[PDB]
Amino acid sequence: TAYDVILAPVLSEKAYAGFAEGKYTFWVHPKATKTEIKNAVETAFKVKVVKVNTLHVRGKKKRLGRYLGKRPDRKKAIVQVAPGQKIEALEG
Amino acid sequence: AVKKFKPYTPSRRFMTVADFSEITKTEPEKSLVKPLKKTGGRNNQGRITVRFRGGGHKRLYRIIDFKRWDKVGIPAKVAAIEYDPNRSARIALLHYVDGEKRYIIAPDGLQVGQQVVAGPDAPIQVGNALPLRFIPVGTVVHAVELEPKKGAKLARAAGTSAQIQGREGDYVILRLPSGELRKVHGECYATVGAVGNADHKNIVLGKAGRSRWLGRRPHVRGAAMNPVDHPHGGGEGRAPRGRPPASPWGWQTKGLKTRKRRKPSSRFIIARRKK
Amino acid sequence: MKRTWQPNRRKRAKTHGFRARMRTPGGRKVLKRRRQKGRWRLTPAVRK
RNA sequence: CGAAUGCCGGCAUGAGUAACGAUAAAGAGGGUGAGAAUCCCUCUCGCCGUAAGCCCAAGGGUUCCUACGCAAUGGUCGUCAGCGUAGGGUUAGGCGGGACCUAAGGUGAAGCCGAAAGGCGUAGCCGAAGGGCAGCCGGUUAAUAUUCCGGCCCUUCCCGCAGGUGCGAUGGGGGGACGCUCUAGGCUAGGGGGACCGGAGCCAUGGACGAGCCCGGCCAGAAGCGCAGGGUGGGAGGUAGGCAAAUCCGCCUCCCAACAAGCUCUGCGUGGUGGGGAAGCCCGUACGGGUGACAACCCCCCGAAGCCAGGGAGCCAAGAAAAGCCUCUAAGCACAACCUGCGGGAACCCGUACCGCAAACCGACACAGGUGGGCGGGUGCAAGAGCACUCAGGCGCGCGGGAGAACCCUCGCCAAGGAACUCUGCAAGUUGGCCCCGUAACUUCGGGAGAAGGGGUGCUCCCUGGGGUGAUGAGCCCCGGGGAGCCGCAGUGAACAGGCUCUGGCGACUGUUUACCAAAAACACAGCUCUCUGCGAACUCGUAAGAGGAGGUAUAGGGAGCGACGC
RNA sequence: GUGGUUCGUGGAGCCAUGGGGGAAUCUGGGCGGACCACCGCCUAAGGCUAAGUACUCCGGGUGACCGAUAGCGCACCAGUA
Ligand SMILES: [Mg+2]
Ligand SMILES: [Mg+2]
Ligand SMILES: [Mg+2]
Ligand SMILES: [Mg+2]
Ligand SMILES: [Mg+2]
Ligand SMILES: [Mg+2]
Ligand SMILES: [Mg+2]
Ligand SMILES: [Mg+2]
Ligand SMILES: [Mg+2]
Ligand SMILES: [Mg+2]
Ligand SMILES: [Mg+2]
Ligand SMILES: [Mg+2]
Ligand SMILES: [Mg+2]
Ligand SMILES: [Mg+2]
Ligand SMILES: [Mg+2]
Ligand SMILES: [Mg+2]
Ligand SMILES: [Mg+2]
Ligand SMILES: [Mg+2]
Ligand SMILES: [Mg+2]
Ligand SMILES: [Mg+2]
Ligand SMILES: [Mg+2]
Ligand SMILES: [Mg+2]
Ligand SMILES: [Mg+2]
Ligand SMILES: [Mg+2]
Ligand SMILES: [Mg+2]
Ligand SMILES: [Mg+2]
Ligand SMILES: [Mg+2]
Ligand SMILES: [Mg+2]
Ligand SMILES: [Mg+2]
Ligand SMILES: [Mg+2]
Ligand SMILES: [Mg+2]
Ligand SMILES: [Mg+2]
Ligand SMILES: [Mg+2]
Ligand SMILES: [Mg+2]
Ligand SMILES: [Mg+2]
Ligand SMILES: [Mg+2]
Ligand SMILES: [Mg+2]
Ligand SMILES: [Mg+2]
Ligand SMILES: [Mg+2]
Ligand SMILES: [Mg+2]
Ligand SMILES: [Mg+2]
Ligand SMILES: [Mg+2]
Ligand SMILES: [Mg+2]
Ligand SMILES: [Mg+2]
Ligand SMILES: [Mg+2]
Ligand SMILES: [Mg+2]
Ligand SMILES: [Mg+2]
Ligand SMILES: [Mg+2]
Ligand SMILES: [Mg+2]
Ligand SMILES: [Mg+2]
Ligand SMILES: [Mg+2]
Ligand SMILES: [Mg+2]
Ligand SMILES: [Mg+2]
Ligand SMILES: [Mg+2]
Ligand SMILES: [Mg+2]
Ligand SMILES: [Mg+2]
Ligand SMILES: [Mg+2]
Ligand SMILES: [Mg+2]
Ligand SMILES: [Mg+2]
Ligand SMILES: [Mg+2]
Ligand SMILES: [Mg+2]
Ligand SMILES: [Mg+2]
Ligand SMILES: [Mg+2]
Ligand SMILES: [Mg+2]
Ligand SMILES: [Mg+2]
Ligand SMILES: [Mg+2]
Ligand SMILES: [Mg+2]
Ligand SMILES: [Mg+2]
Ligand SMILES: [Mg+2]
Ligand SMILES: [Mg+2]
Ligand SMILES: [Mg+2]
Ligand SMILES: [Mg+2]
Ligand SMILES: [Mg+2]
Ligand SMILES: [Mg+2]
Ligand SMILES: [Mg+2]
Ligand SMILES: [Mg+2]
Ligand SMILES: [Mg+2]
Ligand SMILES: [Mg+2]
Ligand SMILES: [Mg+2]
Ligand SMILES: [Mg+2]
Ligand SMILES: [Mg+2]
Ligand SMILES: [Mg+2]
Ligand SMILES: [Mg+2]
Ligand SMILES: [Mg+2]
Ligand SMILES: [Mg+2]
Ligand SMILES: [Mg+2]
Ligand SMILES: [Mg+2]
Ligand SMILES: [Mg+2]
Ligand SMILES: [Mg+2]
Ligand SMILES: [Mg+2]
Ligand SMILES: [Mg+2]
Ligand SMILES: [Mg+2]
Ligand SMILES: [Mg+2]
Ligand SMILES: [Mg+2]
Ligand SMILES: [Mg+2]
Ligand SMILES: [Mg+2]
Ligand SMILES: [Mg+2]
Repeated sequence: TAYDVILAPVLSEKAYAGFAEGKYTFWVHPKATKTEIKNAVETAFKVKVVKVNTLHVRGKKKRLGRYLGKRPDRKKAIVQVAPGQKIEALEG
Repeated sequence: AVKKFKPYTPSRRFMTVADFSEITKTEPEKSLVKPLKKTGGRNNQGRITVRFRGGGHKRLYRIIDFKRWDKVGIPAKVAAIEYDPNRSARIALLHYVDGEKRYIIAPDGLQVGQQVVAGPDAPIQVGNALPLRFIPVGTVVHAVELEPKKGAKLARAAGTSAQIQGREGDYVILRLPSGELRKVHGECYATVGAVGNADHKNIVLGKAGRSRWLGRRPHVRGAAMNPVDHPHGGGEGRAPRGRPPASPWGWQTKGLKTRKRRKPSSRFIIARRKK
Repeated sequence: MKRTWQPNRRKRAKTHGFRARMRTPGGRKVLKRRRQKGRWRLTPAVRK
């Protein structure tokens, strides 16, 4: 369930910009807690998390034909890692 | 006295304001025996039951002592005479040697520094409260109870009082503020003296506001309305009533008696009123 | 001029809201009726 | 089916007609492009600027940014867009809500009532734009920022250590804690000068190298010091009260002290120090960046409606609650516990884009309407948030180009007359600020007073008196007094800016009303009278419980008519 | 005082019952349309009890039922816009 909290990396100009500092941003469970995420990240990518910021991301309303809908709402979590520490998997 | 003004504005040539001398000695009320938000509101559960009420200045409620038999025997010195927005009379804040503080509706002549006390051996004199049957017939008293232990109900408005006309069994006979002769049980507590601030009845409001400040909204006459609204409504161009003067509900309003007939409360009342 | 619709969210919820409709038999009946009718929205769509 | 102002749909007529939504306004040169008066840039021009600028709350819900785009939506056009497709974008212990408090009201253990449904209702609970509560200044993005980064500064928890103490409440007491108007002393925000520091440059068209012109001369900052203020007496004995449990509070008594001090708490100065830092020129379609300096960062003056705040005075209509907080002790427990240091940890949920007096909200519309709070510079006019011009910023109104008819609107002027107009001086004009003279009947002696009626009003030079800040001197502000003289048709030279009087009716007066044809002699109103009500009051609602009346009590309540006042 | 039944005060019984009064245990008590006497019928003031009957959201089978202005409001991504 620790690998159920982190859904995937975000991938985007802005997100990468964080990598310089220990700042990795992820798409996480809409309900996940800052504290829940800290742990999830620690055991998943074996690191020391020291700060966690999160923000909700409302889904973009879309329309394909006369059929109108929305994209699923999401939560974005940007976890800051202990000085000089890298989440290998997200580098490259 | 009463404050007059020079006609520097119309309406100001008429209003007069109370003479706040008896009062004084204190403004802010006693935080302890007054903490009680007064719940304002001119009607019951949503519906207006008493026409034309509302608006009017905010008010804190000073809780007063309408039964002094609690502290029988404990004397108390008169601390101050204050203003009380919720009554015609003023109130006297008193310090019981007990420590306990209480508010009494300030009797006429009761001065700061004096000492008052309640009970059957209370020294018959302005301020003290005793069971009627212990007060010298002929004595003028105020804040009388109507039934033993149910609290003070008669003679409380500014400058009112009752006089003991006679004794008779467990009952004593009083002459109420209305001129009525009532038999009131001898155990009913009453406090010697007249209510005070008897000058209340003479202040002239002076203007339409002021009436508003006291929380009295405009009263519209029946004649000024349409038939749907009141029996006196309608008629082309100013009417003459239409016989006979009645209320918006229908009951005649000139002389028709309203006291419940077979009321047991009779018997005990000997005389009726002033005319 | 000042028109009749003055949107207020708290108001809308407290007045037409699901819980408000439940408090009384008269409102519980509305829900029953909308449902039976197959209405997609049983209660005025509103959020915060 | 031919008819029902029939019903659904389609397409005609009017018609290339009225319209294209405020008369704040346009012109040109470049560029892009298949094509643009309509997109981009540059330069002119006009408008708003108590704004038509900036910020917050509501409401709205991606409208934000960007790349491709132009069928349609845009009242024209379109390469452009609040539009199509797609991708990005909203970061919090300290900002706002929630793991706090109570308000009306709502709900509701007990309890009451009602054919049923259901109506009440004590305690409690819920309830906010009120009380409580620790973050300010900068820098960064295409798009967030007291949230990321930087500096400086804080708050709660938990554990340990050391040192103190009767520690311990959901109970007690204090405190929270409250009005209107007018106000003092200090400050701060904000603004104005500076011959003074810093600064690219500029002497044009006759003159000026000039104290010349132009720009900038700030912000944050713990402890500690300063300056202004706010809050508070200290003792010692008794002790019936705070539904006594208290060393607390409350009362009594006397040993001190008493526009204070002291202790405390805020505000503002300063503070190690961190940051910011114009015009102009160069780079750039765009956004910006260098800059331009190692930038100076100082001095006077004006000054809040803001802060010190729980300040002071006066007044009557007499001005929430509860928690946090301090304190008291009950059970308990005193090898717990609380309290102060110091270390090491912990600190969740939601909001955060964007519009926001508007083309994104409410009005079917990119509607000349409606929308709560804060900032809202300068000069002049007596003052001001008024008026005219302008900073910063934002715009010229999302069809144009011509023509110089009738007529319509909005505006300007007019010979002689001057209300002859007309239901009516309706409309329009006249008068209009300020100062000084001077003002009638009548009057309730306040009024009528801006009554009327006049006179003055610019500028230059000379002299002279008061005050504020400095320092008592100069400056700088602020009100004046007397002289001479100058020029226009005209001196509140523009904008804002009463026409006056006499006499009747009706209401006393201020006020209220038929949201969209009536604002009035109508309603209201202080005041007067009649009448009911003895308090489980009368009356009102309700079947009832219950509630209003009123936690009121005859100088009260209810109802009715009249409507200051005079007779 | 009322309701029920065909019964609307009617000659108004029967069955229920809000009010008042108020028994007896088969030598009892109700009924047969005022009431009385005969002749009869039946056992009140406790409860339970299949089947036959009603309906159609749902599944199926049929139609001198419709055939996209018809047929359900919807043959279609409709209780939607
Ligand atoms: Mg967040
Ligand atoms: Mg209520
Ligand atoms: Mg009236
Ligand atoms: Mg009328
Ligand atoms: Mg009538
Ligand atoms: Mg009524
Ligand atoms: Mg609407
Ligand atoms: Mg509301
Ligand atoms: Mg709707
Ligand atoms: Mg036809
Ligand atoms: Mg025919
Ligand atoms: Mg037809
Ligand atoms: Mg048609
Ligand atoms: Mg045509
Ligand atoms: Mg033509
Ligand atoms: Mg034509
Ligand atoms: Mg034409
Ligand atoms: Mg035309
Ligand atoms: Mg237009
Ligand atoms: Mg136009
Ligand atoms: Mg103009
Ligand atoms: Mg202008
Ligand atoms: Mg203006
Ligand atoms: Mg919002
Ligand atoms: Mg969209
Ligand atoms: Mg955009
Ligand atoms: Mg483009
Ligand atoms: Mg077009
Ligand atoms: Mg778009
Ligand atoms: Mg809560
Ligand atoms: Mg209730
Ligand atoms: Mg309640
Ligand atoms: Mg609560
Ligand atoms: Mg709050
Ligand atoms: Mg608050
Ligand atoms: Mg932005
Ligand atoms: Mg920071
Ligand atoms: Mg203790
Ligand atoms: Mg208290
Ligand atoms: Mg300068
Ligand atoms: Mg210089
Ligand atoms: Mg020259
Ligand atoms: Mg300057
Ligand atoms: Mg400072
Ligand atoms: Mg400083
Ligand atoms: Mg001030
Ligand atoms: Mg509580
Ligand atoms: Mg939680
Ligand atoms: Mg924002
Ligand atoms: Mg507006
Ligand atoms: Mg506003
Ligand atoms: Mg437009
Ligand atoms: Mg508009
Ligand atoms: Mg407004
Ligand atoms: Mg000025
Ligand atoms: Mg002026
Ligand atoms: Mg500009
Ligand atoms: Mg338009
Ligand atoms: Mg003329
Ligand atoms: Mg002439
Ligand atoms: Mg004429
Ligand atoms: Mg004529
Ligand atoms: Mg006129
Ligand atoms: Mg001149
Ligand atoms: Mg000063
Ligand atoms: Mg003027
Ligand atoms: Mg004027
Ligand atoms: Mg005027
Ligand atoms: Mg009038
Ligand atoms: Mg008026
Ligand atoms: Mg009104
Ligand atoms: Mg009207
Ligand atoms: Mg109105
Ligand atoms: Mg009017
Ligand atoms: Mg009108
Ligand atoms: Mg009743
Ligand atoms: Mg009450
Ligand atoms: Mg009248
Ligand atoms: Mg019947
Ligand atoms: Mg019958
Ligand atoms: Mg019965
Ligand atoms: Mg019976
Ligand atoms: Mg029977
Ligand atoms: Mg019978
Ligand atoms: Mg029978
Ligand atoms: Mg029978
Ligand atoms: Mg028979
Ligand atoms: Mg039988
Ligand atoms: Mg049986
Ligand atoms: Mg049986
Ligand atoms: Mg059965
Ligand atoms: Mg059965
Ligand atoms: Mg069947
Ligand atoms: Mg159909
Ligand atoms: Mg067909
Ligand atoms: Mg179907
Ligand atoms: Mg249909």
